[PDB]
Amino acid sequence: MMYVKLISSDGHEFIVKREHALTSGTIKAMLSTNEVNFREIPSHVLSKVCMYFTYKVRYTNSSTEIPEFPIAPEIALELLMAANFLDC
Amino acid sequence: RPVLRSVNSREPSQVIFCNRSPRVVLPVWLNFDGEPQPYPTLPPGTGRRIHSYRGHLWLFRDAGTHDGLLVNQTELFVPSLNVDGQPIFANITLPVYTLKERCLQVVRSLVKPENYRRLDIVRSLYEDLEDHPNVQKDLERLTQERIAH
Amino acid sequence: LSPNPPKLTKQMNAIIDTVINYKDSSGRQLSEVFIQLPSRKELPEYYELIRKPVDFKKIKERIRNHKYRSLGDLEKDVMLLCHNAQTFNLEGSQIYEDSIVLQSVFKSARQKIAK
Amino acid sequence: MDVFLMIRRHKTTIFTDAKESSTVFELKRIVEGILKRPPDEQRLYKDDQLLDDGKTLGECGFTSQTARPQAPATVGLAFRADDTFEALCIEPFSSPPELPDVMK
Ligand SMILES: Cc1ncsc1-c1ccc(CNC(=O)[C@@H]2C[C@@H](O)CN2C(=O)[C@@H](NC(=O)C2(F)CC2)C(C)(C)C)c(OCCc2ccc(CN3CCN(c4cc(-c5ccccc5O)nnc4N)CC3)cc2)c1
Repeated sequence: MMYVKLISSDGHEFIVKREHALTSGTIKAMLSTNEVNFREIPSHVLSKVCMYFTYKVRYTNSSTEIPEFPIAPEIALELLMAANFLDC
Repeated sequence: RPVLRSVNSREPSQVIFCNRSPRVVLPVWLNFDGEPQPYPTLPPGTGRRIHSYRGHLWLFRDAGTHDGLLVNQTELFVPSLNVDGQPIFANITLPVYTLKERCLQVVRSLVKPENYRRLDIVRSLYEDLEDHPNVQKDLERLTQERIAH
Repeated sequence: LSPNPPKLTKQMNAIIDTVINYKDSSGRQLSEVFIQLPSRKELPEYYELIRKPVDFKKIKERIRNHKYRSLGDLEKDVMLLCHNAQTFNLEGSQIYEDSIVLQSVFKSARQKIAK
Repeated sequence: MDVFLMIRRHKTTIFTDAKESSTVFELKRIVEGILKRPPDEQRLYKDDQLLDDGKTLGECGFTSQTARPQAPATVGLAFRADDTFEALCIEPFSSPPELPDVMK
Protein backbone atom coordinates (compact mmCIF):
# COMPACT_ATOMS: atom_id res chain seq x y z
CA MET A 1 0.00 0.00 0.00
CA MET A 2 1.84 3.11 -1.24
CA TYR A 3 1.57 6.37 0.73
CA VAL A 4 2.87 9.88 0.00
CA LYS A 5 3.56 12.82 2.34
CA LEU A 6 2.37 16.36 1.51
CA ILE A 7 3.91 19.16 3.66
CA SER A 8 2.10 22.55 4.07
CA SER A 9 3.73 26.02 4.26
CA ASP A 10 3.34 25.93 8.10
CA GLY A 11 5.02 22.47 8.41
CA HIS A 12 2.01 20.13 8.82
CA GLU A 13 2.55 16.65 7.32
CA PHE A 14 -0.36 14.94 5.46
CA ILE A 15 0.01 11.24 4.69
CA VAL A 16 -2.33 10.07 1.90
CA LYS A 17 -2.46 6.92 -0.30
CA ARG A 18 -0.39 7.54 -3.52
CA GLU A 19 -3.37 6.67 -5.85
CA HIS A 20 -5.46 9.36 -4.04
CA ALA A 21 -2.67 12.03 -4.39
CA LEU A 22 -2.47 11.22 -8.18
CA THR A 23 -5.93 12.98 -8.45
CA SER A 24 -3.81 16.18 -8.71
CA GLY A 25 -2.17 16.60 -12.13
CA THR A 26 0.60 18.79 -10.57
CA ILE A 27 1.35 16.10 -7.86
CA LYS A 28 1.33 13.31 -10.55
CA ALA A 29 3.83 15.43 -12.58
CA MET A 30 6.09 16.03 -9.47
CA LEU A 31 6.08 12.20 -8.97
CA SER A 32 7.23 11.61 -12.63
CA THR A 33 10.02 10.37 -4.63
CA ASN A 34 7.07 10.16 -2.20
CA GLU A 35 7.33 13.60 -0.40
CA VAL A 36 6.07 16.99 -1.75
CA ASN A 37 6.58 20.37 0.02
CA PHE A 38 4.07 23.20 -0.70
CA ARG A 39 5.79 26.47 0.45
CA GLU A 40 2.57 28.48 -0.39
CA ILE A 41 -0.33 26.13 0.66
CA PRO A 42 -1.30 26.43 4.41
CA SER A 43 -2.48 23.41 6.54
CA HIS A 44 -6.16 24.56 6.68
CA VAL A 45 -6.18 24.44 2.81
CA LEU A 46 -4.00 21.27 2.36
CA SER A 47 -6.19 19.21 4.77
CA LYS A 48 -9.29 20.27 2.74
CA VAL A 49 -7.42 19.24 -0.52
CA CYS A 50 -6.71 15.73 0.98
CA MET A 51 -10.43 15.42 1.91
CA TYR A 52 -11.28 16.18 -1.82
CA PHE A 53 -8.89 13.36 -2.87
CA THR A 54 -10.85 10.85 -0.67
CA TYR A 55 -14.22 12.21 -1.89
CA LYS A 56 -13.16 11.96 -5.61
CA VAL A 57 -11.77 8.38 -5.44
CA ARG A 58 -14.77 7.11 -3.40
CA TYR A 59 -17.52 8.78 -5.44
CA THR A 60 -16.14 8.87 -9.04
CA ASN A 61 -18.08 6.12 -10.95
CA SER A 62 -20.21 5.19 -7.84
CA SER A 63 -23.84 3.90 -7.76
CA THR A 64 -24.54 5.23 -4.17
CA GLU A 65 -25.96 8.85 -4.46
CA ILE A 66 -23.31 11.55 -4.36
CA PRO A 67 -23.25 14.09 -1.50
CA GLU A 68 -22.11 17.74 -1.94
CA PHE A 69 -18.40 18.55 -1.33
CA PRO A 70 -18.82 21.29 1.36
CA ILE A 71 -16.66 24.46 1.36
CA ALA A 72 -16.89 27.16 4.05
CA PRO A 73 -16.94 30.77 2.70
CA GLU A 74 -13.77 31.65 4.74
CA ILE A 75 -11.61 29.02 2.91
CA ALA A 76 -13.24 29.32 -0.62
CA LEU A 77 -10.61 31.70 -2.16
CA GLU A 78 -7.45 29.92 -0.87
CA LEU A 79 -9.01 26.54 -1.77
CA LEU A 80 -9.75 27.89 -5.34
CA MET A 81 -6.09 29.01 -5.81
CA ALA A 82 -4.73 25.59 -4.53
CA ALA A 83 -7.17 23.63 -6.84
CA ASN A 84 -6.04 25.83 -9.73
CA PHE A 85 -2.31 25.28 -8.89
CA LEU A 86 -2.81 21.54 -8.22
CA ASP A 87 -4.93 20.87 -11.36
CA CYS A 88 -7.58 18.80 -9.48
CA ARG B 1 -31.27 19.50 -38.00
CA PRO B 2 -28.42 19.25 -35.36
CA VAL B 3 -26.75 16.06 -34.04
CA LEU B 4 -28.27 16.39 -30.51
CA ARG B 5 -32.09 16.79 -30.73
CA SER B 6 -35.39 14.93 -30.17
CA VAL B 7 -37.00 12.83 -32.91
CA ASN B 8 -40.73 13.50 -33.54
CA SER B 9 -41.49 9.75 -32.93
CA ARG B 10 -45.09 10.08 -31.65
CA GLU B 11 -44.34 6.90 -29.61
CA PRO B 12 -45.47 7.37 -25.94
CA SER B 13 -43.03 6.69 -23.02
CA GLN B 14 -43.75 7.03 -19.20
CA VAL B 15 -40.72 8.26 -17.24
CA ILE B 16 -40.03 8.78 -13.53
CA PHE B 17 -37.88 11.92 -12.83
CA CYS B 18 -36.23 11.49 -9.41
CA ASN B 19 -34.12 14.34 -7.94
CA ARG B 20 -31.57 12.55 -5.73
CA SER B 21 -29.35 15.67 -5.47
CA PRO B 22 -29.34 18.50 -2.81
CA ARG B 23 -30.14 20.98 -5.64
CA VAL B 24 -33.40 22.34 -7.18
CA VAL B 25 -33.36 20.59 -10.60
CA LEU B 26 -34.20 22.08 -13.98
CA PRO B 27 -35.22 19.34 -16.49
CA VAL B 28 -34.26 20.57 -19.98
CA TRP B 29 -35.86 19.09 -23.10
CA LEU B 30 -34.11 19.37 -26.48
CA ASN B 31 -36.77 20.14 -29.08
CA PHE B 32 -37.05 18.75 -32.68
CA ASP B 33 -34.48 21.50 -33.74
CA GLY B 34 -32.14 20.69 -30.80
CA GLU B 35 -33.09 23.92 -28.94
CA PRO B 36 -33.17 23.64 -25.08
CA GLN B 37 -36.61 23.97 -23.35
CA PRO B 38 -36.83 24.60 -19.53
CA TYR B 39 -39.41 22.39 -17.73
CA PRO B 40 -41.00 22.72 -14.20
CA THR B 41 -38.35 22.38 -11.45
CA LEU B 42 -38.00 19.53 -8.88
CA PRO B 43 -37.19 20.37 -5.21
CA PRO B 44 -34.41 18.15 -3.65
CA GLY B 45 -35.52 14.56 -2.94
CA THR B 46 -38.74 14.67 -4.97
CA GLY B 47 -39.97 12.38 -7.73
CA ARG B 48 -42.61 12.85 -10.46
CA ARG B 49 -44.03 10.39 -13.00
CA ILE B 50 -44.08 12.32 -16.35
CA HIS B 51 -45.10 11.61 -19.92
CA SER B 52 -42.52 11.81 -22.73
CA TYR B 53 -41.88 10.04 -26.09
CA ARG B 54 -39.38 7.51 -27.56
CA GLY B 55 -36.23 9.23 -28.90
CA HIS B 56 -36.78 12.47 -26.92
CA LEU B 57 -33.62 14.01 -25.42
CA TRP B 58 -33.22 15.35 -21.84
CA LEU B 59 -30.54 17.22 -19.80
CA PHE B 60 -30.68 18.19 -16.10
CA ARG B 61 -29.16 21.37 -14.53
CA ASP B 62 -29.22 23.25 -11.16
CA ALA B 63 -32.26 25.58 -11.71
CA GLY B 64 -30.51 28.62 -10.15
CA THR B 65 -26.88 28.34 -11.41
CA HIS B 66 -27.25 25.96 -14.44
CA ASP B 67 -24.43 23.73 -13.06
CA GLY B 68 -24.62 20.39 -14.96
CA LEU B 69 -26.12 17.32 -13.30
CA LEU B 70 -26.07 13.56 -13.98
CA VAL B 71 -28.95 11.24 -14.89
CA ASN B 72 -28.29 7.47 -14.51
CA GLN B 73 -24.54 8.39 -14.24
CA THR B 74 -24.45 10.16 -17.68
CA GLU B 75 -25.18 13.61 -19.19
CA LEU B 76 -28.01 12.82 -21.65
CA PHE B 77 -31.27 10.92 -21.04
CA VAL B 78 -33.24 9.34 -23.90
CA PRO B 79 -36.30 7.16 -23.05
CA SER B 80 -36.77 4.09 -25.25
CA LEU B 81 -40.23 2.36 -25.48
CA ASN B 82 -41.68 0.92 -22.23
CA VAL B 83 -41.54 -2.91 -22.18
CA ASP B 84 -45.03 -4.21 -21.14
CA GLY B 85 -46.26 -0.97 -19.45
CA GLN B 86 -43.10 -0.48 -17.21
CA PRO B 87 -42.11 3.26 -16.71
CA ILE B 88 -38.41 4.19 -17.44
CA PHE B 89 -36.40 5.48 -14.43
CA ALA B 90 -34.31 8.74 -14.58
CA ASN B 91 -32.21 9.07 -11.41
CA ILE B 92 -30.80 12.61 -11.20
CA THR B 93 -27.68 13.19 -9.06
CA LEU B 94 -24.71 15.53 -8.47
CA PRO B 95 -21.64 14.66 -10.64
CA VAL B 96 -18.20 14.50 -8.99
CA TYR B 97 -17.11 18.10 -9.81
CA THR B 98 -13.39 18.95 -9.99
CA LEU B 99 -12.16 20.80 -6.86
CA LYS B 100 -11.66 23.90 -9.13
CA GLU B 101 -15.27 23.78 -10.46
CA ARG B 102 -16.77 23.27 -6.97
CA CYS B 103 -14.61 26.23 -5.63
CA LEU B 104 -15.83 28.35 -8.61
CA GLN B 105 -19.51 27.39 -7.79
CA VAL B 106 -19.08 28.48 -4.08
CA VAL B 107 -17.24 31.81 -4.92
CA ARG B 108 -19.93 32.58 -7.63
CA SER B 109 -22.67 31.92 -4.99
CA LEU B 110 -21.12 34.48 -2.56
CA VAL B 111 -19.77 37.18 -4.93
CA LYS B 112 -21.68 39.33 -7.49
CA PRO B 113 -20.27 39.15 -11.12
CA GLU B 114 -19.18 42.84 -10.91
CA ASN B 115 -16.96 42.17 -7.85
CA TYR B 116 -15.09 39.08 -9.26
CA ARG B 117 -12.11 41.30 -10.25
CA ARG B 118 -12.06 42.84 -6.70
CA LEU B 119 -10.92 39.42 -5.29
CA ASP B 120 -7.28 38.98 -4.03
CA ILE B 121 -6.56 35.88 -6.16
CA VAL B 122 -4.44 34.73 -9.18
CA ARG B 123 -5.68 36.97 -12.09
CA SER B 124 -6.32 33.96 -14.43
CA LEU B 125 -9.18 32.93 -12.04
CA TYR B 126 -11.27 36.02 -13.02
CA GLU B 127 -12.00 34.58 -16.53
CA ASP B 128 -12.73 31.16 -14.85
CA LEU B 129 -15.29 32.84 -12.51
CA GLU B 130 -16.80 34.72 -15.53
CA ASP B 131 -17.12 31.49 -17.61
CA HIS B 132 -20.53 30.48 -16.04
CA PRO B 133 -22.14 27.02 -16.62
CA ASN B 134 -23.86 27.13 -20.01
CA VAL B 135 -26.16 24.52 -21.59
CA GLN B 136 -25.21 25.57 -25.16
CA LYS B 137 -21.41 25.17 -24.52
CA ASP B 138 -22.01 21.66 -23.11
CA LEU B 139 -24.20 20.73 -26.14
CA GLU B 140 -21.32 21.78 -28.45
CA ARG B 141 -18.88 19.74 -26.30
CA LEU B 142 -21.24 16.68 -26.37
CA THR B 143 -21.91 17.09 -30.20
CA GLN B 144 -18.10 17.31 -30.86
CA GLU B 145 -17.67 14.07 -28.79
CA ARG B 146 -20.55 12.35 -30.73
CA ILE B 147 -19.01 13.22 -34.18
CA ALA B 148 -15.56 12.07 -32.84
CA HIS B 149 -16.95 8.55 -32.06
CA LEU C 1 -76.17 35.96 -42.03
CA SER C 2 -79.40 36.31 -39.91
CA PRO C 3 -78.68 35.93 -36.14
CA ASN C 4 -79.71 32.95 -34.01
CA PRO C 5 -82.68 33.35 -31.57
CA PRO C 6 -81.34 34.89 -28.27
CA LYS C 7 -82.48 31.74 -26.32
CA LEU C 8 -80.20 29.55 -28.52
CA THR C 9 -77.19 31.93 -28.06
CA LYS C 10 -77.89 31.96 -24.26
CA GLN C 11 -77.96 28.07 -24.28
CA MET C 12 -74.66 27.78 -26.29
CA ASN C 13 -72.88 30.22 -23.89
CA ALA C 14 -74.23 28.61 -20.66
CA ILE C 15 -72.88 25.15 -21.86
CA ILE C 16 -69.43 26.40 -23.00
CA ASP C 17 -68.91 28.42 -19.73
CA THR C 18 -69.71 25.18 -17.73
CA VAL C 19 -67.01 23.35 -19.77
CA ILE C 20 -64.46 26.24 -19.44
CA ASN C 21 -65.10 26.83 -15.68
CA TYR C 22 -64.97 23.08 -14.78
CA LYS C 23 -62.44 22.12 -12.05
CA ASP C 24 -61.55 18.55 -10.98
CA SER C 25 -61.58 17.29 -7.30
CA SER C 26 -58.08 18.89 -6.78
CA GLY C 27 -59.39 22.37 -7.85
CA ARG C 28 -57.65 22.26 -11.29
CA GLN C 29 -59.38 23.99 -14.28
CA LEU C 30 -59.08 21.27 -16.98
CA SER C 31 -59.79 23.62 -19.99
CA GLU C 32 -56.70 25.84 -19.15
CA VAL C 33 -54.38 24.37 -21.85
CA PHE C 34 -57.26 24.33 -24.48
CA ILE C 35 -58.24 28.07 -24.26
CA GLN C 36 -55.69 29.08 -26.92
CA LEU C 37 -53.83 26.99 -29.53
CA PRO C 38 -50.02 27.49 -29.79
CA SER C 39 -48.99 29.34 -32.98
CA ARG C 40 -47.66 27.68 -36.18
CA LYS C 41 -44.24 29.25 -35.39
CA GLU C 42 -44.28 27.85 -31.75
CA LEU C 43 -45.59 24.32 -32.59
CA PRO C 44 -45.50 23.55 -36.38
CA GLU C 45 -45.80 19.76 -35.64
CA TYR C 46 -49.36 20.34 -34.42
CA TYR C 47 -50.28 21.89 -37.76
CA GLU C 48 -48.50 19.12 -39.71
CA LEU C 49 -50.83 16.53 -38.04
CA ILE C 50 -54.05 18.44 -37.14
CA ARG C 51 -56.17 19.40 -40.26
CA LYS C 52 -58.97 21.43 -38.52
CA PRO C 53 -57.35 23.21 -35.48
CA VAL C 54 -59.73 24.79 -32.92
CA ASP C 55 -59.53 26.14 -29.31
CA PHE C 56 -62.14 27.42 -26.75
CA LYS C 57 -61.38 30.99 -28.08
CA LYS C 58 -62.48 30.14 -31.67
CA ILE C 59 -65.49 28.24 -30.18
CA LYS C 60 -66.76 31.28 -28.14
CA GLU C 61 -66.19 33.52 -31.22
CA ARG C 62 -68.29 31.10 -33.36
CA ILE C 63 -71.26 31.32 -30.83
CA ARG C 64 -71.01 35.19 -30.72
CA ASN C 65 -70.91 35.45 -34.58
CA HIS C 66 -73.82 32.91 -35.05
CA LYS C 67 -71.65 30.36 -37.01
CA TYR C 68 -73.27 27.46 -35.08
CA ARG C 69 -76.97 27.12 -36.09
CA SER C 70 -77.82 24.37 -33.51
CA LEU C 71 -76.43 22.88 -30.25
CA GLY C 72 -75.29 19.95 -32.48
CA ASP C 73 -73.01 22.31 -34.50
CA LEU C 74 -71.49 23.51 -31.16
CA GLU C 75 -71.03 19.85 -30.06
CA LYS C 76 -69.18 18.88 -33.32
CA ASP C 77 -66.56 21.67 -32.72
CA VAL C 78 -66.01 20.66 -28.98
CA MET C 79 -65.60 16.95 -29.92
CA LEU C 80 -63.24 18.01 -32.75
CA LEU C 81 -61.11 20.03 -30.24
CA CYS C 82 -60.86 17.02 -27.84
CA HIS C 83 -60.20 14.49 -30.68
CA ASN C 84 -57.42 16.85 -32.01
CA ALA C 85 -55.81 16.93 -28.51
CA GLN C 86 -56.04 13.08 -28.33
CA THR C 87 -54.57 12.48 -31.84
CA PHE C 88 -51.64 14.86 -31.21
CA ASN C 89 -50.71 13.92 -27.60
CA LEU C 90 -51.72 10.18 -27.59
CA GLU C 91 -52.97 7.92 -24.73
CA GLY C 92 -51.10 8.02 -21.40
CA SER C 93 -50.86 11.83 -21.32
CA GLN C 94 -52.73 14.05 -18.83
CA ILE C 95 -53.98 16.37 -21.65
CA TYR C 96 -55.53 13.25 -23.37
CA GLU C 97 -57.34 12.35 -20.08
CA ASP C 98 -58.45 16.00 -19.41
CA SER C 99 -59.92 16.20 -22.97
CA ILE C 100 -62.01 13.00 -22.25
CA VAL C 101 -63.43 14.51 -18.95
CA LEU C 102 -64.31 17.73 -20.91
CA GLN C 103 -66.26 15.65 -23.54
CA SER C 104 -68.42 14.20 -20.71
CA VAL C 105 -68.80 17.71 -19.05
CA PHE C 106 -70.12 19.18 -22.36
CA LYS C 107 -72.75 16.41 -22.82
CA SER C 108 -73.98 16.67 -19.20
CA ALA C 109 -74.20 20.51 -19.34
CA ARG C 110 -76.10 20.26 -22.70
CA GLN C 111 -78.49 17.72 -21.04
CA LYS C 112 -78.98 20.01 -17.96
CA ILE C 113 -79.49 23.28 -19.98
CA ALA C 114 -82.08 21.33 -22.10
CA LYS C 115 -84.40 20.07 -19.27
CA MET D 1 -19.61 -0.12 5.69
CA ASP D 2 -16.60 2.15 5.04
CA VAL D 3 -15.35 4.79 7.56
CA PHE D 4 -12.98 7.67 6.60
CA LEU D 5 -10.53 9.01 9.15
CA MET D 6 -7.77 11.51 10.06
CA ILE D 7 -5.23 9.92 12.51
CA ARG D 8 -3.58 12.97 14.01
CA ARG D 9 -0.53 13.44 16.28
CA HIS D 10 1.29 16.82 16.74
CA LYS D 11 1.88 18.10 13.11
CA THR D 12 1.16 14.68 11.47
CA THR D 13 -2.19 13.71 9.82
CA ILE D 14 -2.80 10.32 8.19
CA PHE D 15 -5.80 10.13 5.85
CA THR D 16 -7.03 6.51 5.85
CA ASP D 17 -10.16 4.40 5.38
CA ALA D 18 -11.34 1.17 7.07
CA LYS D 19 -14.51 -0.91 7.58
CA GLU D 20 -17.04 -0.28 10.46
CA SER D 21 -16.34 -4.01 11.33
CA SER D 22 -12.51 -3.62 11.64
CA THR D 23 -10.99 -3.31 15.14
CA VAL D 24 -9.00 -0.51 16.83
CA PHE D 25 -5.99 -2.97 16.78
CA GLU D 26 -6.26 -3.31 12.94
CA LEU D 27 -6.14 0.54 12.77
CA LYS D 28 -2.96 0.51 15.00
CA ARG D 29 -1.55 -2.02 12.43
CA ILE D 30 -2.26 0.53 9.54
CA VAL D 31 -0.33 3.21 11.60
CA GLU D 32 2.55 0.71 12.19
CA GLY D 33 2.99 0.29 8.41
CA ILE D 34 3.18 4.07 7.93
CA LEU D 35 5.00 5.40 11.09
CA LYS D 36 6.99 2.24 12.02
CA ARG D 37 5.80 2.09 15.67
CA PRO D 38 4.26 -1.18 16.94
CA PRO D 39 0.59 -1.20 18.25
CA ASP D 40 1.81 -1.48 21.92
CA GLU D 41 3.63 1.89 21.50
CA GLN D 42 0.22 3.45 20.46
CA ARG D 43 -2.75 5.02 22.27
CA LEU D 44 -5.80 5.91 20.05
CA TYR D 45 -8.55 8.32 21.11
CA LYS D 46 -11.97 9.54 20.09
CA ASP D 47 -12.72 13.00 21.63
CA ASP D 48 -10.06 12.52 24.42
CA GLN D 49 -11.48 8.98 25.17
CA LEU D 50 -9.21 5.92 24.97
CA LEU D 51 -10.13 3.32 22.31
CA ASP D 52 -9.85 -0.41 23.24
CA ASP D 53 -8.01 -2.80 20.88
CA GLY D 54 -10.78 -5.41 20.77
CA LYS D 55 -13.51 -2.88 19.86
CA THR D 56 -14.76 -2.45 16.27
CA LEU D 57 -14.75 1.08 14.75
CA GLY D 58 -18.58 1.03 14.60
CA GLU D 59 -18.72 0.22 18.38
CA CYS D 60 -16.40 3.28 19.00
CA GLY D 61 -18.91 5.58 17.19
CA PHE D 62 -17.25 5.82 13.72
CA THR D 63 -20.06 5.29 11.13
CA SER D 64 -20.95 6.22 7.51
CA GLN D 65 -22.79 9.27 9.01
CA THR D 66 -19.98 10.56 11.33
CA ALA D 67 -16.84 9.46 9.25
CA ARG D 68 -17.37 10.55 5.60
CA PRO D 69 -14.90 10.90 2.63
CA GLN D 70 -15.59 14.68 2.44
CA ALA D 71 -15.75 15.05 6.28
CA PRO D 72 -13.53 12.43 8.06
CA ALA D 73 -13.65 11.66 11.77
CA THR D 74 -10.52 12.55 13.80
CA VAL D 75 -8.62 9.84 15.72
CA GLY D 76 -6.05 11.05 18.27
CA LEU D 77 -2.62 9.40 18.56
CA ALA D 78 -0.04 9.41 21.48
CA PHE D 79 3.33 7.59 21.25
CA ARG D 80 5.28 5.77 23.93
CA ALA D 81 8.81 7.16 24.61
CA ASP D 82 11.14 5.48 27.22
CA ASP D 83 8.12 3.30 28.46
CA THR D 84 5.98 6.40 29.06
CA PHE D 85 3.19 7.66 26.81
CA GLU D 86 3.34 11.37 26.04
CA ALA D 87 0.26 13.59 26.70
CA LEU D 88 -2.18 13.46 23.71
CA CYS D 89 -1.15 16.52 21.68
CA ILE D 90 -2.70 17.64 18.40
CA GLU D 91 -1.50 20.85 16.70
CA PRO D 92 -4.37 22.89 15.18
CA PHE D 93 -4.36 23.73 11.49
CA SER D 94 -3.69 27.36 10.39
CA SER D 95 -6.60 29.91 10.46
CA PRO D 96 -8.18 31.44 7.30
CA PRO D 97 -8.15 35.27 6.86
CA GLU D 98 -11.20 37.42 7.76
CA LEU D 99 -13.96 37.09 5.09
CA PRO D 100 -13.55 39.79 2.34
CA ASP D 101 -16.17 42.59 2.22
CA VAL D 102 -17.38 41.52 -1.31
CA MET D 103 -18.02 37.93 0.04
CA LYS D 104 -20.45 39.29 2.70
C1 LIG E 1 -44.52 17.95 -13.81
C2 LIG E 1 -43.10 18.03 -14.28
N1 LIG E 1 -42.11 18.16 -13.33
C3 LIG E 1 -40.94 18.19 -13.90
S1 LIG E 1 -40.93 18.09 -15.61
C4 LIG E 1 -42.67 18.01 -15.58
C5 LIG E 1 -43.41 17.85 -16.84
C6 LIG E 1 -43.11 16.81 -17.71
C7 LIG E 1 -43.86 16.60 -18.85
C8 LIG E 1 -44.91 17.46 -19.19
C9 LIG E 1 -45.74 17.23 -20.42
N2 LIG E 1 -45.02 16.47 -21.43
C10 LIG E 1 -44.33 17.05 -22.41
O1 LIG E 1 -44.33 18.27 -22.61
C11 LIG E 1 -43.51 16.10 -23.29
C12 LIG E 1 -42.06 16.02 -22.77
C13 LIG E 1 -41.22 15.87 -24.03
O2 LIG E 1 -41.16 14.50 -24.45
C14 LIG E 1 -41.95 16.75 -25.04
N3 LIG E 1 -43.36 16.59 -24.66
C15 LIG E 1 -44.46 16.80 -25.40
O3 LIG E 1 -45.58 16.59 -24.95
C16 LIG E 1 -44.32 17.26 -26.86
N4 LIG E 1 -45.21 16.44 -27.67
C17 LIG E 1 -44.99 15.54 -28.62
O4 LIG E 1 -43.88 15.18 -29.00
C18 LIG E 1 -46.26 14.92 -29.25
F1 LIG E 1 -47.40 15.29 -28.52
C19 LIG E 1 -46.48 14.80 -30.70
C20 LIG E 1 -46.33 13.57 -29.86
C21 LIG E 1 -44.59 18.78 -27.08
C22 LIG E 1 -43.65 19.66 -26.24
C23 LIG E 1 -46.05 19.14 -26.74
C24 LIG E 1 -44.36 19.13 -28.56
C25 LIG E 1 -45.20 18.52 -18.32
O5 LIG E 1 -46.26 19.31 -18.71
C26 LIG E 1 -46.63 20.44 -17.89
C27 LIG E 1 -45.74 21.63 -18.23
C28 LIG E 1 -45.88 22.14 -19.64
C29 LIG E 1 -45.19 21.55 -20.70
C30 LIG E 1 -45.27 22.08 -21.98
C31 LIG E 1 -45.99 23.25 -22.23
C32 LIG E 1 -46.15 23.78 -23.63
N5 LIG E 1 -47.35 23.27 -24.30
C33 LIG E 1 -47.04 22.76 -25.65
C34 LIG E 1 -48.31 22.62 -26.49
N6 LIG E 1 -49.49 22.47 -25.63
C35 LIG E 1 -50.61 21.80 -26.21
C36 LIG E 1 -51.81 22.45 -26.53
C37 LIG E 1 -52.82 21.71 -27.14
C38 LIG E 1 -54.11 22.32 -27.56
C39 LIG E 1 -54.37 23.67 -27.30
C40 LIG E 1 -55.59 24.25 -27.63
C41 LIG E 1 -56.57 23.50 -28.23
C42 LIG E 1 -56.37 22.15 -28.46
C43 LIG E 1 -55.15 21.56 -28.13
O6 LIG E 1 -54.99 20.25 -28.47
N7 LIG E 1 -52.65 20.42 -27.46
N8 LIG E 1 -51.52 19.77 -27.12
C44 LIG E 1 -50.51 20.42 -26.52
N9 LIG E 1 -49.46 19.64 -26.22
C45 LIG E 1 -49.73 23.67 -24.82
C46 LIG E 1 -48.41 24.29 -24.38
C47 LIG E 1 -46.67 23.83 -21.18
C48 LIG E 1 -46.59 23.31 -19.90
C49 LIG E 1 -44.47 18.70 -17.16
